[PDB]
Amino acid sequence: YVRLDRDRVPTMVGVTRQSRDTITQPALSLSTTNTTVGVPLALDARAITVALLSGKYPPDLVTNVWYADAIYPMYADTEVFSNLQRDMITCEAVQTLVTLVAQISETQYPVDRYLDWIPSLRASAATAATFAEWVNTSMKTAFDLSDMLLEPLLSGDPRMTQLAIQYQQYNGRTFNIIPEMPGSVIADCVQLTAEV
Amino acid sequence: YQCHVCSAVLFSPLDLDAHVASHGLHGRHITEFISSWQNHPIVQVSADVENKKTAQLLHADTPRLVTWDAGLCTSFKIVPIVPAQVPQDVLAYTFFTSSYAIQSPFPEAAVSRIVVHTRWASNVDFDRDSSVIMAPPTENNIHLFKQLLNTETL
Amino acid sequence: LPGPDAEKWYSIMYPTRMGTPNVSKICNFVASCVRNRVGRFDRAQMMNGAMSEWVDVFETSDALTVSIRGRWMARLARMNINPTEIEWALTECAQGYVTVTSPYAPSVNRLMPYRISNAERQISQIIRIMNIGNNATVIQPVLQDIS
Amino acid sequence: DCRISFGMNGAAPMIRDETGLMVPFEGNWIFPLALWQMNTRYFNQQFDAWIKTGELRIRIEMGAYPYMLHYYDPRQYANAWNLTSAWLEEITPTSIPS
Amino acid sequence: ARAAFLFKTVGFGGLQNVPINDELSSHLLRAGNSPWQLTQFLDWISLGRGLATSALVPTAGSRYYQMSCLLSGTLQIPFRPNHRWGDIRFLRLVWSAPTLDGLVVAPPQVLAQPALQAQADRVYDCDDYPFLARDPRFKHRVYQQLSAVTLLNLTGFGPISYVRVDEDMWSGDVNQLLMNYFGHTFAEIAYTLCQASANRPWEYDGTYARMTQIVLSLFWLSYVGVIHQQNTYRTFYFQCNRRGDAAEVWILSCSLNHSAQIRPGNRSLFVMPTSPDWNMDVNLILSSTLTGCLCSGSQLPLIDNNSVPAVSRNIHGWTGRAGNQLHGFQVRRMVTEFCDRLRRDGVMTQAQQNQVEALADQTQQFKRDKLETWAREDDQYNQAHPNSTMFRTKPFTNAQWGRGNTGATSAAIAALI
Amino acid sequence: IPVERYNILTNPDAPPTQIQLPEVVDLYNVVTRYAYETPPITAVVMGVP
Amino acid sequence: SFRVALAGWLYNGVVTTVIDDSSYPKDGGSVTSLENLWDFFILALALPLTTDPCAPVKAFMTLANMMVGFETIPMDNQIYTQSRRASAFSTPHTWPRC
Amino acid sequence: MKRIPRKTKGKSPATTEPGTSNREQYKARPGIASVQRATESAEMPMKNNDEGTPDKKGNTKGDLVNEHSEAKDEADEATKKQAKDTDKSKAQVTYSDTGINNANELSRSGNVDNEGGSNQKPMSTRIAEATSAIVSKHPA
Repeated sequence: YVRLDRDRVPTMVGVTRQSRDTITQPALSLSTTNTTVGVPLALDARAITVALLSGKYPPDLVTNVWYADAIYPMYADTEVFSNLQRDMITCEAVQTLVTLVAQISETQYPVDRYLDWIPSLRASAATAATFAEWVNTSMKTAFDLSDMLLEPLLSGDPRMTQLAIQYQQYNGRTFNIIPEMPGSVIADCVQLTAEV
Repeated sequence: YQCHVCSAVLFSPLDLDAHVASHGLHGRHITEFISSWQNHPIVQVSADVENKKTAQLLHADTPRLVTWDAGLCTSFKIVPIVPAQVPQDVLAYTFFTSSYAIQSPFPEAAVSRIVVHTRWASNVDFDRDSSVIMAPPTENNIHLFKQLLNTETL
Repeated sequence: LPGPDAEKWYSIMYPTRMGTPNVSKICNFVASCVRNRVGRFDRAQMMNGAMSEWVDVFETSDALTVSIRGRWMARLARMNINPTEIEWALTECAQGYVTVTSPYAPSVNRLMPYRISNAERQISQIIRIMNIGNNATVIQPVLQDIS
Repeated sequence: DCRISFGMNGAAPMIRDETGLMVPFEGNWIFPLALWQMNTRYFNQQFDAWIKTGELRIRIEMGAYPYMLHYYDPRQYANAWNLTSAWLEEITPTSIPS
Repeated sequence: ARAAFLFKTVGFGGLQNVPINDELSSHLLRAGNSPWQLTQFLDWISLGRGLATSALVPTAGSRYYQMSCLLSGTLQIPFRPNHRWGDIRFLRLVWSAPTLDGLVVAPPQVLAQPALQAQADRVYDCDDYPFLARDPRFKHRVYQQLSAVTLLNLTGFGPISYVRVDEDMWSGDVNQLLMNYFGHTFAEIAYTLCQASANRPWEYDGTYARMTQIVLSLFWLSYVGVIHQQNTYRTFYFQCNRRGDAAEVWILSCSLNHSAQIRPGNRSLFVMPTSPDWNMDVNLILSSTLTGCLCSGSQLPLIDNNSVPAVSRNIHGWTGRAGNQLHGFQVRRMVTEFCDRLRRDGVMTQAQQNQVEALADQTQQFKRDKLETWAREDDQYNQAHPNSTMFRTKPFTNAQWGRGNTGATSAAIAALI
Repeated sequence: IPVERYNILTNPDAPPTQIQLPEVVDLYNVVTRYAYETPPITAVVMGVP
Repeated sequence: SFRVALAGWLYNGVVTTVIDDSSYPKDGGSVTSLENLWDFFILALALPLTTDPCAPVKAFMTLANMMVGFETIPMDNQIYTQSRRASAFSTPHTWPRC
Repeated sequence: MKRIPRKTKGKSPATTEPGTSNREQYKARPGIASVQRATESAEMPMKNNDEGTPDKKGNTKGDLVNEHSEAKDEADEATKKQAKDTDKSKAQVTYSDTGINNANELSRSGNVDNEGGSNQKPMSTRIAEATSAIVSKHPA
């Protein structure tokens, strides 16, 4: 949030699939097509002003009692641990997809090429999209999932290298965040299986 | 009747054993909370089951992780290919009057081979249902390799 | 093994158990084996009741599956935490309006796999951001319920 | 910041002082009323046996309070546990009786 | 493999008799009549809030010392030439069974006659008592506690711990069974291992022994400040939530791609604290108890006679002419050295170090005040009651609050890596 | 019968843990088995005066 | 709407909350009209709660539009005048030099 | 050992203690049920948006609608759902007709495939015809 410093007003958000040492098609993501930074939403001014001019507390409020009684039943139904496990699995799946799709395309990704002696063709976006969809379905089946997993990655060119995010200032400056991937046990196990 | 570890109120000694085992004391809920200023415990049970007897359902779809196997940790199995039988000097071995029949680690056959059959000798609680199954090579296994992108074959 | 017919599995699991009654290829293979490596040879000092926590056994397995499962076991073990950390987290999250406690007895066979890194959470967040795709029907419930 | 830790294999349970030391349930304690108010059920179930039979004495800081009087014949046996147990158990986060 | 089983009893603290009396001795038996159960020695607080206290047992070290005194007094009964187990009393206590199953109040006939006249600084051999000679399992389960008693009783300072560095004891699959321990605090691991040790006799070079040795070495190496998040011993280290606080919590942790280079060869040393702060922490007593459990099964190198007074010299299984000397350290200076190493390596800044030092200073002053007040109360009680002299805590002196030989021990620990 | 698959039996020098991946998959090995516990998450909530 | 504003504080990066375009005066607004003055009051107290980065410019340009014919400010462009509606200033390049 | 089903298809002495009596009388403020229902509604995760993504044999999933038309249609649908949720006829908080000229906005749909072409004809059909063009038969 910036108050009146115009040069620092942010108007763009973008998601990047390719590494920082390649030149490719400028396939910008969908979020960039908004006039604003995000999806627009309209509010009624009259309701906000009425809510500002009127408002009160109970004449018998003790904040400790109120907030104990508010927090106990809200925290008693918490789902953060399941979310953490879900995030771990999501990251594993993304890394597995990248490693396996490198093997059947021209991706500029360093992976030990073991199964090169098996005949193959050179895959375009449609073939790689089908292959990636099959991989996603298999992983969901193994871990008994039913909601979203790797779905947004299948909706374009799935021959990716690296996920990253960025945003733009008014004066052209940019901010780029690239998560530093830890290991991935599934991918290493698959590479070991290929070696055998 | 009550647990001194957590200040719960219970109605059974076997349920007392379950409760104390929840704390780690040696004698399906996933979370449980209690409060100190009134009598109102809260538990959470997965929204998978139709039973919600006063519990709170958990919508989060989280992947199965910890799973157990009680069989053999082997994925390759030995199958006989051409059968055969041959006379022998010894048939069974005797202790006093009872006889015990000889049994071999490997099949008695003319030719036998190795095939891939994941978790053929396992015993699991949860099944991940991703088996790769190979028939002996005297049969046909083409559907193994034609699975993925062969929708429009001639 | 659990269930019926455990003697068939006795024959399958331990090749050396069959003697050398006849002359054949199998008998030669059995006579080539050493006799002191069939069974269990290592158990834990810690035990519940009268059975140990972990055991090492000689069995008919294969190396590749054992390697896969060992790597998976290590991956799960790196995620373990303990209830005192649960206390600290839920006490700090509440901003000091309540306090949380979680009694427990000492053990090392307990497993509560919940620890991850920041990069994994950031990757998941980026995935969730791409999921919206300028569809307002995705975001309307979130704002409505939070309000 | 009083926190109770349970006892194991015959070791007495303990509660935390202001100094940081952890003490067992016998002595002379000083409490403010709000601490008992905000943890009513837990405190009852932990301390009532030791107040009734043990050697625990607790000073509750109240400031001003109403009171009720009960009279009895001195020549006969008299015990006041029922009245005090009722008073202790009827304490809630927002109210107290006479 | 250990083959000599000798133990030494406590000495008097200037008094005329054993520093325990009837009230203290009967107050100890909380988990039963047997002085052999672990709960008689250690207390499971289960929180990092810590600092348990009582009227008769002010600290953890108090309980450990009182148990030591009780055993030192009681065991002198069966060890007479006659070898009878319940014919005489020590402070109106009698052994209730030949296999030392528990302690009871004396029979009226025994109470009629005078008690045993105990003498201090005695060295006894387990093989002299015939039932200990006959049953190796019995000797095992008793020496588990006797060895820790000796480690306390050898010197006038805190208890002794043993640290070994060796890349040859990591062979096999020990790495996985160690990775199974991630996320547990040091207290949990130490308590569980000590409890497990008594179940059955174990091998000197087996997995249990190498596990205990690796745990001890990792704890001490991280405590001194050599091993941290950005310099790990085969990816293992211990993380402290807040150093210098009254009760610290150390948690086993894994870090990738920062493994330190370890020279080949086998080396070891003996370390101990000298300031009275050892009464107030739990980690050091847990380390000493693990060392005693390890000693009950395996033979460790001898301690040089130069480090111990003449009463503790030439003990057949514990001391010798040539051996390892004891390295004594002081707590508050070790905090500064830990912060120095961590800040020098870049994990720590200067402001965090200053915060740690403020915590350490105020903690030390608080603990010192409490210990002095308790000592004064003890002396006054002894003056009031000349027939029942006692000490709730092992005696100390003002000069022990000094810095003596701290940096030398830190350098010696750092030289292991 | 291929003695190479059964190395740790046929070789009197082979230490028990040794494996020969990726060249040769062995058919006789050492397996480690556990009995882990997995409790729920239990919490006690107390008020702040 | 009041609760939704606070909810949308958390998700600045994907959703931008603005005031409805009908909340401004109808044709242009004029300072001679009492209703338009109350419209200005309501809009001016409503605006600071949104995550729109151009709220202050719209707050200024509302009164700028309503004051046409009574006070004049210097405009640099010959295409964009004082009569450009306040809603249209929705991106940083629309901010005037005045 | 207990078998766990799959929610998803596979590939086919006096006992009495002094203080334990339950005569406490307390009502919460705020009440447990109200916050419990609100938290239950907030627990729900986001919906899966699979429009524009491949099927298991290569065909695209979605409807044959233009992308900007798709975005405007979705904004209308979300506004109607908001009006339904607050029980009003007209929504106070709206996603359409907001005063922002957002005319370049694009949304996923079934009108394009992964190589950038149109789905006027499914991919499998195109593969089938391109293959059928090269078949040969037994000699006459």
